[PDB]
Amino acid sequence: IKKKECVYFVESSKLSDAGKVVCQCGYTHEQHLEEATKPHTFQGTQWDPKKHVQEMPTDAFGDIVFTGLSQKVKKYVRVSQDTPSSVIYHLMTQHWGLDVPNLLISVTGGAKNFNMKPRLKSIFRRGLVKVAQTTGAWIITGGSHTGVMKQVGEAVRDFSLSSSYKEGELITIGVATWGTVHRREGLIHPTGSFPAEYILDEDGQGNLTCLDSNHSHFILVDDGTHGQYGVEIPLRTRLEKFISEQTKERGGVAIKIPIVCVVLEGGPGTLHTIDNATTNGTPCVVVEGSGRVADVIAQVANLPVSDITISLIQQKLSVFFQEMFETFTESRIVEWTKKIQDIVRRRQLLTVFREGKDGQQDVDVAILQALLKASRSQDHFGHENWDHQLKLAVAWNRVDIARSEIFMDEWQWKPSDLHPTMTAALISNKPEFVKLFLENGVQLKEFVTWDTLLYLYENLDPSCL
Amino acid sequence: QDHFGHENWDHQLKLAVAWNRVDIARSEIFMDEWQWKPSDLHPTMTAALISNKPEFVKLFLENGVQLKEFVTWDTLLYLYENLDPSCL
Amino acid sequence: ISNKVDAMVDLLDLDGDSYHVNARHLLYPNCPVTRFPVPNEKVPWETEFLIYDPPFYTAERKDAAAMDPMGDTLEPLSTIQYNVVDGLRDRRSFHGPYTVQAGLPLNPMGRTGLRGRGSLSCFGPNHTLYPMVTRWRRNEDGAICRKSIKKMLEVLVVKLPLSEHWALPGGSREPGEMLPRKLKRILRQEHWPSFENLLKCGMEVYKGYMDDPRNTDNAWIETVAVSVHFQDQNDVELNRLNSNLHACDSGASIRWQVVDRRIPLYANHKTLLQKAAAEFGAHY
Amino acid sequence: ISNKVDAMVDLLDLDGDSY
Ligand SMILES: Nc1ncnc2c1nc(-c1ccccc1)n2[C@H]1C[C@H](O)[C@@H](COP(=O)(O)OP(=O)(O)OC[C@H]2O[C@@H](O)[C@@H](O)[C@@H]2O)O1
Repeated sequence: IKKKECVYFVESSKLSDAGKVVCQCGYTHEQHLEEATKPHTFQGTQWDPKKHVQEMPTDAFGDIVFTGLSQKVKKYVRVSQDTPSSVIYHLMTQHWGLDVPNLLISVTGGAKNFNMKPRLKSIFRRGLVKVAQTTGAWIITGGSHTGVMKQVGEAVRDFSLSSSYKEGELITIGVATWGTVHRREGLIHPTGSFPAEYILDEDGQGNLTCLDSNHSHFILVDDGTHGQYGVEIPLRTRLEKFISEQTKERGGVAIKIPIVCVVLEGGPGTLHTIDNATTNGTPCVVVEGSGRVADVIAQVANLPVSDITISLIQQKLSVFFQEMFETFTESRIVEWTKKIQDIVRRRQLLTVFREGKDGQQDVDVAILQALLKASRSQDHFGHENWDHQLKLAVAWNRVDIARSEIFMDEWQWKPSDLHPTMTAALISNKPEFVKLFLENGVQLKEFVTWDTLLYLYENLDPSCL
Repeated sequence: QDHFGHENWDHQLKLAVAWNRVDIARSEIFMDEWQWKPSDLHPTMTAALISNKPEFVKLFLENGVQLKEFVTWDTLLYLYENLDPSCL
Repeated sequence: ISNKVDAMVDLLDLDGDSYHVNARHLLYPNCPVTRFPVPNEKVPWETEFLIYDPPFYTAERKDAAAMDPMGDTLEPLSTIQYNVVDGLRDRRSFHGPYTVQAGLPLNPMGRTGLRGRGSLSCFGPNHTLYPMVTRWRRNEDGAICRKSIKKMLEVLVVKLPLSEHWALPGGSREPGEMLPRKLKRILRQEHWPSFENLLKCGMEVYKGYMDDPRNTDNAWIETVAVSVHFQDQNDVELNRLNSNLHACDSGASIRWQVVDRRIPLYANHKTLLQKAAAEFGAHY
Repeated sequence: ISNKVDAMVDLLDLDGDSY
């Protein structure tokens, strides 16, 4: 049952690889995840990871429930690094039952635990849930139970157990590392239809990490290694690039699935992700004050390109990792200056969620301002951008935005241009958009044609009598 | 106060049970990100049940105290020895 | 609506310290002997001015002007000498040569507001060390145990039956000061064997002044910090130095305790542990 | 009235490059 396309990187690690740097007992020697080539291979040479890491059918693919934390089943799967993005997308949709998302919400930041102001908590974890409740979106978190990826899990917990509504299920996809997950043992069973349980132990872990409790689905990537951290990055960007290219069809109008990044406190690796996201043309949002790299960007966001005041402004990394601001490194500071300049240079692709000036509007509204600004700034050959924005607004089911942003602007439009959107709204039963289009002037006596009726009657409610 | 690990949080919860101040017990010692397991609330859950404070019962159920696991045989036996003495 | 208007009626009414401190208390561990107030500015007499007068008090137990069981005295008695090594009492300072201006010594780190030594059995700076033994806080396997990203230590501390705190095994050199580097508390608490051999090659954390609550204006405790650290999980030495625990002082509890800024240790012990937890990148 | 008091509870929280 589809245990043959999803493979996992496994190979003996102590063929010949010592160092020794992490002596402990050995480099994951016999009676460990290393089990296949325990007899004598040819030489071993230098490990040099083209010493063939076997891709055999996966042994960790099932349904996981947390023993004494929650009681709802959760799906997971062990995935190799070289797995094509299309295979994972097919697995997530066709066999996990997930509907095609209307929006991707990438949540990045720092793994280290932290706290913010209670007002910021109460606004962020109340807006992030509502961004998804209305839209039917996906939340690609960081996986495990520490930091930004733990706070989003807390946000989902603050909803799915207080206002436990089946209508509008929260879909959070956890992408983490196999080899970093702590208790992956007792979770390996090559016939995986089992509802095994996870002992959520945060105390036992050393240089490892446990999975977060509140996550609808889990995706684990590995190279057959132990303790490595930078392995899930080049399968998250690759997956997101493909999901963004994938398209939705629905009733009458077809859209291109958008994507957004939501940052928080982050280290050197969050800044690089922010840079790589904006280069590909994906808008990102920064909150007004919680964290090392986020707050630097928030403060330098309206200034023109005149920088390297960063030597002073980087004090917000209060712990001063590598022991102070002048002694991070001259090379790393001069590298971060270029990155900050690059981020600030794309005005359209970047927005900052200034607390006092934008939270009263909402966080929801700014998190949809990012996508609309990106679509407006995209090159479109004339008029295509407005209709694409309307198509997105139909799927958002956000009539307030669809009005206040793409009908309060004075672009040229004829009432006939709304007919393909009018049909989609009628099929999807959104009377609020019907009212908006009638206010803007869609004359039904002219809109309702013979072919329009014929098409409408082929899209009745299948559950109707 | 010096407390050797985790004792301070449970002492604060014990004080909050007696305060009958659910707003403080929430906003101060549950809005802070300390490590806690739902099993750790069982001695406090029993005190709240005995003292008839449904507002703390709601708070602990929100935080995730699963009754199906909390209610043990010994817990029932202890609970039935602390009925309301004025009850029929 | 009635509950929200109440939420609105209330909404519209909105229109350097580095001198020794633990020694400048108000009281002293025993008897009234209340000290003389000395604000922060007036602690160094080197560049400050008088108009103070401390309440002279000495030796607290037997004979203020004799203290024969404790050995010395200066009661217009030249006799004593505050330099080099002398007889069994070092009387030196790890902060340079201090001042014998008034005939009696003076604690260089500031004027803490008294005249005679309380309990310290010598007007000269008493010498003591606190060897802390630390292990890497192993969990059920090697692993280590990081708090957030930094590693965690475990020190050995002892709680005396009547004492209300925990203390690193310390002491003060008993019959003689040139005699074993094998402090009295550990001797009473451990069957002395090769802890000396282990300590002699230990790393020196803090040579300096201890902010004891028993400094008056003289007879001030300075200390040296030796920190032997164990790396492996069992070792002949870890298993031996766990099996060599006799103690048996009717309640004296020696349990391995994790390091943090919330240990019931004395303040000076806590700051010494802070100093010792920075050489190895510990948590604290 | 209930929808307008909600509109008021939220209203009172407002306190070279050429290379
Ligand atoms: N899953 C993870 N991945 C990467 N390091 C992780 C991690 N769990 C932990 C972790 C382990 C024990 C306890 C608490 C936390 N650590 C550690 C090791 C690292 O040296 C350090 C720097 O902290 P950082 O804040 O400097 O981190 P980055 O800025 O590089 O990005 C963070 C990632 O989260 C994603 O959403 C992406 O955004 C980005 O890959 O924490």
